[PDB]
Amino acid sequence: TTKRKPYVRPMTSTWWKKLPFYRFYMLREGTAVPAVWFSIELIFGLFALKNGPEAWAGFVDFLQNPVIVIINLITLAAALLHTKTWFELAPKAANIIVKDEKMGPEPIIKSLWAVTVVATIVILFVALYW
Amino acid sequence: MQTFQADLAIVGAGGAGLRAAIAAAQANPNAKIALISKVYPMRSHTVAAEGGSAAVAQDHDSFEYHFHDTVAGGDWLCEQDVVDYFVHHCPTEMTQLELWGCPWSRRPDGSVNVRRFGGMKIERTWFAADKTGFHMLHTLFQTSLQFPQIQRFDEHFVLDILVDDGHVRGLVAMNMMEGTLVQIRANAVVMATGGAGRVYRYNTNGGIVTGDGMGMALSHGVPLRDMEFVQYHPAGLPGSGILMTEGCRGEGGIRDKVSQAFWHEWRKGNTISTPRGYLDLRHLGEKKLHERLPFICELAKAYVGVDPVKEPIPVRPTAHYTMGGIETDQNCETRIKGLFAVGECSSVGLHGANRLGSNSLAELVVFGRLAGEQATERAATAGNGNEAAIEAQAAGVEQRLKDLVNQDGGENWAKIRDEMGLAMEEGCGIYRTPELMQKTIDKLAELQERFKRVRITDTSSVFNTDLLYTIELGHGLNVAECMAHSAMARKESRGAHQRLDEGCTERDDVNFLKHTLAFRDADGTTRLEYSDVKITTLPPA
Amino acid sequence: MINPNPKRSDEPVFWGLFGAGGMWSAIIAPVMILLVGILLPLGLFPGDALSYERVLAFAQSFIGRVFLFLMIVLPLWCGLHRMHHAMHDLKIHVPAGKWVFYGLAAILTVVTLIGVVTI
Amino acid sequence: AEMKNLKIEVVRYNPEVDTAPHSAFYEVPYDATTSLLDALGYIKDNLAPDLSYRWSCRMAICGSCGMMVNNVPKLACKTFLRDYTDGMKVEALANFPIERDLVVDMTHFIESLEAIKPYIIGNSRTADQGTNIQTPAQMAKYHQFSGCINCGLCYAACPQFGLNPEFIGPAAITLAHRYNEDSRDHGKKERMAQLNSQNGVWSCTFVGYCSEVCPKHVDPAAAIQQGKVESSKDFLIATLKPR
Ligand SMILES: Cc1cc2nc3c(=O)[nH]c(=O)nc-3n(C[C@H](O)[C@H](O)[C@H](O)COP(=O)(O)OP(=O)(O)OC[C@H]3O[C@@H](n4cnc5c(N)ncnc54)[C@H](O)[C@@H]3O)c2cc1C
Ligand code: SF4
Ligand code: F3S
Ligand code: FES
Repeated sequence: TTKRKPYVRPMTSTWWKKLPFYRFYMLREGTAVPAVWFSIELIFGLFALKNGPEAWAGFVDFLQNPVIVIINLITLAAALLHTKTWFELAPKAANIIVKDEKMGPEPIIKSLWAVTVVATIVILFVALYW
Repeated sequence: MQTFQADLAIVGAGGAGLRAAIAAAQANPNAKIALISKVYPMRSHTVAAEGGSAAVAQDHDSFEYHFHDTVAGGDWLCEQDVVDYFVHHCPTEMTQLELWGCPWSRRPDGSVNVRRFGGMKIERTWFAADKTGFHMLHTLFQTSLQFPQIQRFDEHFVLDILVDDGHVRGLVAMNMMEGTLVQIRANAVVMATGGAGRVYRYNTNGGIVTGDGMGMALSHGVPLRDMEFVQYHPAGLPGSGILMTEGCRGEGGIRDKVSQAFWHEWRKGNTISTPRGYLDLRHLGEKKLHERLPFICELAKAYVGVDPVKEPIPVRPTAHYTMGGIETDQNCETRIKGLFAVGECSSVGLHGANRLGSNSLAELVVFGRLAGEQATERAATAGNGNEAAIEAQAAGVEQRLKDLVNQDGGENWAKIRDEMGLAMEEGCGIYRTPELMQKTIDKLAELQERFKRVRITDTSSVFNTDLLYTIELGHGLNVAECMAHSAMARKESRGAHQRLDEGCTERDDVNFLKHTLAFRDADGTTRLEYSDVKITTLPPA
Repeated sequence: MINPNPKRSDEPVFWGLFGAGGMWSAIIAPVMILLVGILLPLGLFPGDALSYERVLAFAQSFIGRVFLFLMIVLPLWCGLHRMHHAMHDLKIHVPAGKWVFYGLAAILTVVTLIGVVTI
Repeated sequence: AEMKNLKIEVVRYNPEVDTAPHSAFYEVPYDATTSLLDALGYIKDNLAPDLSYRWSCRMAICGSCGMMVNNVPKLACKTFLRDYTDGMKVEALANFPIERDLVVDMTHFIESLEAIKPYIIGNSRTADQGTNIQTPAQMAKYHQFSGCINCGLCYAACPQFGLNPEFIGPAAITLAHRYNEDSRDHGKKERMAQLNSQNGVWSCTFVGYCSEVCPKHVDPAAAIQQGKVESSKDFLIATLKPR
């Protein structure tokens, strides 16, 4: 019979708490929590807006609660980490050759940010100038 | 003693080996081929080559051109009919490789581009960036995978070859992990185990280039041709002996002239003490250093705290290529029916007294193919053998091994190893003297002796490397002695082999235009004989 | 060893949505959080830009309903998706999490639709 | 001159004696040129001849160096003690079944490289015809994926793999994607079945760590990702073939 006895180290559900690289990862894929909470509020407002005029004032006064304010400030910082990481990984799904060379993510990346920038000004422009 | 059956067996999975396996496969589709290697095939030394492989390709070139560049370089000690054969087949192998996916660097045209390497008048060096070795081996290895006939024995260290009545019948090897003895039956074995560059205290070869095979043939009355020739490479880093390529100089990059100059500077006080043995490339610049030497820069920054673009790399010549090997006929076959040696471990009579840059790899794919080919033939022509003799033989192995294990004495094998390398660096160096040469033979025999008082303190079975390095050392000594003796005897100066003593400082085509054969007898003494070189169209002068 | 004829996965579908969701919430989410989550509640805006009257006026416009929908829905599928793999990552057992997570998503899709399809 | 001395720790394990791995400590001399594979050599030679480990190139091209350093997958030959003066722990490659000391069972690894048929397929062109025509541009399409030395380190890095040993693995996929991308190949279909498994490209959550650790800069994460778009593409057509 064989004299081999392979020692298999177990992998724990906390494997990611070790190395910081894993930690930065969890925040990214963990950036989803807030991303929903906001999408939930949206729905509350969509419905709240339609429900009633007086139900609206209550709505705003709601988000007017110190707690709800903070949570969103958070949800926003999260919405940027996400936007930040997402823009860095995206380029990698593409294989583009420019004159015998596979161009990097620096050309795609920098240009995604631009669009993003252009958007905000618009959304903000249309949103507050009329 | 578990028994495995196969048609033909091959020890070693480098470029030459795998090429040998694949053709056998292509040669006989119903074949059961056993491929063995003490390391998974991708870690074979071939993976280290950076220059490129040669093959006539440009329109203004010719075979007679290649041919001439080869004999010329081998200082006329080349078996000219073998060179012919070799040359006309490089192109065909080099195309099969591309055809198998090998990313040969290309032309803007879409065709395969060639470079100038090894100081050949006309370039014919095919290349894949400066990772040619890597790419050839992997393409080879990966190509092989598609063949069911090829049965692999990864990390199986070969102890010995079964031979009876002048004919090979198989081999013993150790399942490295399980630690057992496997006994393989075949009517032809091909042997490509790679060079003996690890023998020197200073080399470029991987830790597996111990030249076991070479030693494995010696025990069986086979000679090792032109072992006195060692090709030293110009740039070698301390301890690691990590190479610094040649193409650097064609481009303003900054020979027994400098070699010699620093070497005899050691006796008058004219050498400039450094930590190891200045390569200044500062002026080089990014584009050329990272396109041709991305490897050269990372091993320098790594092992010496020196960035090839910011500081000079401390170096001194180290051993690189072992030309001599098992004596072989034009079909890569040895004096033992069914026993072929292909690759660097052999001596097809291709390189003579000095291998031409980029011809090694070519050889691999070129003779590798033939090596497998002729094996398959002699394979179905072998006929049966006296089973009792074969089986009685395998026992001599399991026994000799036991005897080896039980051996005691307190000698640290690792210390011996050092001393031997240390002796080689001094007596079989760029410049050999009857004086220093003698000293090394003596040292060498002395160690052979001590090898008998070595104790292997490790008795475990799962992947026991303490035991293997020892067995490897075993072969190291043996071969190392042919080199020495061979060298001492060649009282002349040829290609690789340069002496400084009166009446030997120059090439003598009158008395030494012959081959060197070292035989190791049961008595333990190395005997030398001499053979003659086959001339065809290019006589010496 | 390794299955010679593996089970073709359906992941591409969810990765498809997830992919688009993540790209939209990357570009548009920030500003949305911005106006709605901070500017509006603190009244930091000109006259009646973010007041019920004009808001509704936008909400009922075609480009408005469409936008709201994606704005809400889209992120959902990108987010809820991750949250689902969050389990595995954390070696967390969730009974039919596939359904729970995805299901939840399919639910608010329709709900959100209802929200905007009505007015 | 004189030289420093560094205390180094190694997770030994003998399947014939030990029941589970246990740490060991050796005193090793070193300098700015001293590497870990060189540090390992030292010990076996003077402190414990039973220390086993895989190596050979001594130059980060062989890919047999795979091992753990402070919970980081690295190549001993390309690892230097000058950087670990504050402690150095070396264990057998992460996410693999230790067989003995630092030598690990590479069977699944190889299994993977084999299961994806890593070879040119269906190209009738033969030796005589001459070489296939491939421009640098076509060659850049897959050049990068090709620098793989089968070192083992990406597996030791991807958590998805550690959780799921049924995962063919990054490098595996990479290798495949290489050949898919090579204009000279026409065997993409022969590889898709594995690539589209739950253990294919879809076991990846794109943590982007394997690309962060490859010692040859292959950027597998990219390959895998690019591979997703491929399989994600395949899946589509498939939903469309009532043929
Ligand atoms: C750093 C470096 C760069 C080089 N660059 C070039 C170049 O640019 N161009 C050129 O033409 N040449 C070059 N060469 C020379 C050439 O690469 C080699 O001569 C050639 O690769 C040797 O290949 P091989 O097939 O004979 O076997 P190797 O690649 O050395 O393989 C030998 C095989 O045998 C196995 N083996 C050994 N002992 C045993 C045992 N006892 N049991 C089981 N298996 C065993 C090994 O595991 C291995 O698989 C270079 C050499 C070095 C060291
Ligand atoms: S993917 Fe890269 S780092 Fe991983 S084994 Fe392959 S070559 Fe090494
Ligand atoms: S980090 Fe791991 S998750 Fe996939 S993208 Fe690389 S193998
Ligand atoms: S031991 Fe050669 S690749 Fe590290």
